[PDB]
Amino acid sequence: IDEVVWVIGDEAILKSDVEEARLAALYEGRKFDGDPYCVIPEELAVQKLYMHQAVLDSIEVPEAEVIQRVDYQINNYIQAMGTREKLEEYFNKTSTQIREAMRENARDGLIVQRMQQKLVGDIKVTPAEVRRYFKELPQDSIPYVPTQVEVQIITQQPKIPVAEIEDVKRRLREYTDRINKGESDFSTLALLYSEDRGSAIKGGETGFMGKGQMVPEYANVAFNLQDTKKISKIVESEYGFHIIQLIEKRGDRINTRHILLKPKVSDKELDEANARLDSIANDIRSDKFTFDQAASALSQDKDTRNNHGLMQNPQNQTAKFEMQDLPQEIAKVVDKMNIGEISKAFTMVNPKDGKEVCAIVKLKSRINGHKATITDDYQNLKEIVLDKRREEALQKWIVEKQKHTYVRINPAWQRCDFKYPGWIK
Repeated sequence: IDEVVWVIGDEAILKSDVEEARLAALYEGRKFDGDPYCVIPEELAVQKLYMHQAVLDSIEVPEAEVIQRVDYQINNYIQAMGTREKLEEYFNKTSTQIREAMRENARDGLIVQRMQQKLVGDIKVTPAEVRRYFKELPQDSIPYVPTQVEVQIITQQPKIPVAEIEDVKRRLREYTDRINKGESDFSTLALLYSEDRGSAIKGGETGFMGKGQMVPEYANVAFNLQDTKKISKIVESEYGFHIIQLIEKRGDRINTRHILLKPKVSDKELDEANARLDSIANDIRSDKFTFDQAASALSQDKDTRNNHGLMQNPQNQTAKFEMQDLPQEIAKVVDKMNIGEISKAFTMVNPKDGKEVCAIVKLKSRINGHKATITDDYQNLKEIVLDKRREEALQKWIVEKQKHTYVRINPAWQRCDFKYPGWIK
């Protein structure tokens, strides 16, 4: 089913790699520059160039060492909006997928390592021609430099009420009695009420998936069951509460329908937490104890708790924010906040776990609007010119090593008008 498209020296590029990268990019906002079959082989070949040179200069390139990536591999790729069959829609198995993703990102990491090593003119507190003569030939088309924001926060998890969990158990038991007395079908109740969106639509079914990958408690009680039409006991998992009815069993692989219900936070518990946070804020305002201290004693962020509740931007790895790299809830709250003001207690979806938490924020700094003025926005300018020149130099590097290293393209695949068309004699 695969065919070897290009070969760069000793190593090869497979169409499988092409499709894999194409589907992954089509997920991450792929704007087609033309025929993907003319650009992705090009892109993969170029990273092969960097990789080739990467080993070539020295073991200097840790080759990504594989484990280096594995941390992020499970940390970011496995954390999708869904997993299992949602991912496996494309071809290959999950274990093959984890391996393929590991290789692809390892390649990318060594590219980043190489590109950094390929340019030493990038220095700090260096004029770089005092900003190339302070933006020589200043064009009428100028940058924007949008609103930068620093925000501090202290959060609280609303404690899940016991009467809610028992309400969850009560609904599950009621479901057990309704199906057993034959008052309503189990499939209909799974569809209507199950919080497992994937299983529910298909009648609550999980498919013949087994292998142990089923969370340990669910597999534990699932295989012990023998009678068909058997309602399991309420069993708790990291997702929520489950009731189980076996369908069919192929050895260790087992099919089982289940209804999942997640214990939810009552609006009243949120209202209480918010009122407590609002009281904490009044105490902050009256200077009883600073927000910095309440952050290190009461915030439940744990990543920003001790660091004065200050939010850290993932994109730039700094504390600044651009009104778009911050959660919708906080940014909305900040839109109408001046500097040095602690917010009113609000309810935010915690971005990592997907659960509701109450919080209050205090806007630390706001560089409003603004345009590049060359007097304080000079770091930005410095960055702009450096990156532009580095890309110019790297393309120069790409052209040279393109003439010095081997290139072979499937003759079914040499029709595209490739960029950097140096791969032909």
